[PDB]
Amino acid sequence: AIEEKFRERLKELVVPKHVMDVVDEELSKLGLLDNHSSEFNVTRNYLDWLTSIPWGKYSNENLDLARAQAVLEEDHYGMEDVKKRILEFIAVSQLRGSTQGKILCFYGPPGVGKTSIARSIARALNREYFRFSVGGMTDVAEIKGHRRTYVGAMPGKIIQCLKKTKTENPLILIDEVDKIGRGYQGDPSSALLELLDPEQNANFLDHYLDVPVDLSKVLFICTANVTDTIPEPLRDRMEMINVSGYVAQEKLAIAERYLVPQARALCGLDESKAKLSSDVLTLLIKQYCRESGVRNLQKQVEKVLRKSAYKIVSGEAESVEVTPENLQDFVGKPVFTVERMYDVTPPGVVMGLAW
Amino acid sequence: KFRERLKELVVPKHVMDVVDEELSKLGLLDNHSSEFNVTRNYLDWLTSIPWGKYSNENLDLARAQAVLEEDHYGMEDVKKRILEFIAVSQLRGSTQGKILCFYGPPGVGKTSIARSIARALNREYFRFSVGGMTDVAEIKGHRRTYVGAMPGKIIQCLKKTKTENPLILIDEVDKIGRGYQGDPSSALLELLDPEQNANFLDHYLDVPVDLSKVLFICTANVTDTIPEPLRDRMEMINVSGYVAQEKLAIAERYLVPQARALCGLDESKAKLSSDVLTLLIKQYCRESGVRNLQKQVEKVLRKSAYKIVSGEAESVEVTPENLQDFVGKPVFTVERMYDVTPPGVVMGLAW
Ligand SMILES: Nc1ncnc2c1ncn2[C@@H]1O[C@H](COP(=O)(O)OP(=O)(O)OP(=O)(O)O)[C@@H](O)[C@H]1O
Ligand SMILES: Nc1ncnc2c1ncn2[C@@H]1O[C@H](COP(=O)(O)OP(=O)(O)OP(=O)(O)O)[C@@H](O)[C@H]1O
Ligand SMILES: [Mg+2]
Ligand SMILES: [Mg+2]
Repeated sequence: AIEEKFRERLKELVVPKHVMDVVDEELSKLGLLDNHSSEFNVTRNYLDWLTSIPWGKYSNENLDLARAQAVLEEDHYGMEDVKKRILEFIAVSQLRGSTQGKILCFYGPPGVGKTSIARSIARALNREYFRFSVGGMTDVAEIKGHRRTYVGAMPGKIIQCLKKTKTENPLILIDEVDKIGRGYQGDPSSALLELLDPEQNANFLDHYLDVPVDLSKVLFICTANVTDTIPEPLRDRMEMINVSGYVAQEKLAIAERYLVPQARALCGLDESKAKLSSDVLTLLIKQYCRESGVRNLQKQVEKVLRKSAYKIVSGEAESVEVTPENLQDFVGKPVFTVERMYDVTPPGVVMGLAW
Repeated sequence: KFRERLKELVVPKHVMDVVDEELSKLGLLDNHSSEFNVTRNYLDWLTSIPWGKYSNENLDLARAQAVLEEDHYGMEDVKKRILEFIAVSQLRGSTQGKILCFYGPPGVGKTSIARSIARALNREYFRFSVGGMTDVAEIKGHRRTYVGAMPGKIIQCLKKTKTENPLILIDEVDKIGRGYQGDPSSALLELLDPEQNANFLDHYLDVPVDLSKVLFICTANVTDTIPEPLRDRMEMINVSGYVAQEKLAIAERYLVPQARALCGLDESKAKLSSDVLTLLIKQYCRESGVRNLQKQVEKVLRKSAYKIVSGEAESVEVTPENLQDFVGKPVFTVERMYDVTPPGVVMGLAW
């Protein structure tokens, strides 16, 4: 009956011994239970969860550094530290025999590609992707699940990740890990401590499955903004990698290669109707965008493009041409104008650098 | 029915009477009954947990010292505590149970020495971390009345180990939930009490279970967040950090070999010498624990492996001059303000 379905689910997987023992016990208990009862469907849902988890299924990982570097460099400009870390991860997974897992943390100012690089890394490694956002959450149940005794019990987001991704090689992104709750309603950072332990992660048990799951071959990537908020044992468990900002040159390269093309794709405009030269981009960056991230530059580019597109749909023009002389018309008054207050230093003044 | 389960045990009187009453109540009932299912599951659990059987724990001081020294390095007060445990278990002709607590900075080996202590004493090992746990159900269980009820973590541990006197390592005993939902600290205060271990009385089984032979170990990062009646029940043992020399011994004996195995390299492909390791520990890994030194070791071997695979080289050599482009900028500077002091300035050292 249903027991045959569960056995046929389990056949392809390579289950460990304790899991197979628990499954045998549960099938033996289900065999002698009347369908009209609620114990029956409690046990049936437990067997559902126990068999829907991929016990040995691993993704077919890409181990070609050429292809990995190509896919890694066709979606984000800089980030040499991150790209090198991923390439070394690949080289190690190849020099050893099998897949492996790590616990990384990307930290840096807002606007750099801390969140957007994870999906690219997943596509590069040909691993499965899953984004779990812990910003402000206080429910430890979202990490460890609830016991079976309760009515609407569920295993927790990590086990649901494994079930929904059908492999034990996912790239789990934990977004805004320094903004987690830590309140009267719960302190999920401690469960996160038990989850992201480089040595005990091999046997992590949530409270729904009383059996431990091997999360050692899972690529965990936490993204934080500041570090002093993360507690000391977490900071110890993770490998902090700094993703700094960008200088004007890198911002210009980003604008030319990704930001402006994507903004054009969104607004519908092409290079004929509205053209942004490299020189007006350099001027825009110099005069308006002096942050580490690129979100402000993205907003300024889309501002220029909306202003252009509004003249097209009405009768103001058929093509808009942006020059370093009429940039104030689009993005407004410049923000950064002059750097020196003294062109010739009098006897008593001296120019020093300051961070 | 299944009294052979008790034949392979030595059960006490009260649980025997409970099993007999429940077997009668099972006999006078019929199948297809909710009460039949409840009582059958109850007898299943009751006769599942072991009742008088112990593991034949090792009691050889030299063998235990060898197996304890093989795994870690220089946790001397912990190893002495375990050896004294064995000496007492020898002078008294029976098994023994204690309640220890290891507290110290992160990465010093508190959670890692427990499995080695279990290997030494030939006891069974259970971890059961409690970080962030909120509900008492995980310690004590639910009554038989509820559908889907089952005993707590301790009774499931007993059933799984199939023996009393296992070793239970309750992690993060200072990070237990004390918020709105539940307060399992009182359950732990009843469980880790040496005068009430002999009758534990979880909620599912109405019988009391003797837990006096279980060797409990609880790891904590700070004792401040442990309530005083609970600190007063544990033997607080401080696991302090390691100095540069102990860190070097750890790196040579454990860290670098394990990283070699995890990265697929050997000594001939990438050579980490004692002097470059000393320099790494001095300029980068200036902490109390070991995880950061392990991270640096993995970093060096990993960049080595990438250089080899990409075809750049076939054998990497990490020298105290070539270390910079492997681990980055040194977190601490070896050069001092004055290698030769002029008049007026004198070198003093502080704390
Ligand atoms: N080097 C880059 N190349 C191309 N696009 C980039 C680059 N850096 C950032 N971006 C783009 O800029 C935006 C950055 O957003 P992202 O979510 O990565 O920032 P974040 O660091 O996660 O911010 P927060 O601090 O809020 O988490 C994304 O749209 C991303 O596509
Ligand atoms: N003396 C030692 N010899 C060998 N390895 C050690 C030693 N001390 C620590 N380690 C290593 O440190 C790693 C992690 O240590 P562990 O996680 O047990 O520390 P911890 O006290 O649990 O930290 P936390 O308090 O943050 O949980 C282990 O893999 C262990 O091998
Ligand atoms: Mg983000
Ligand atoms: Mg620990």
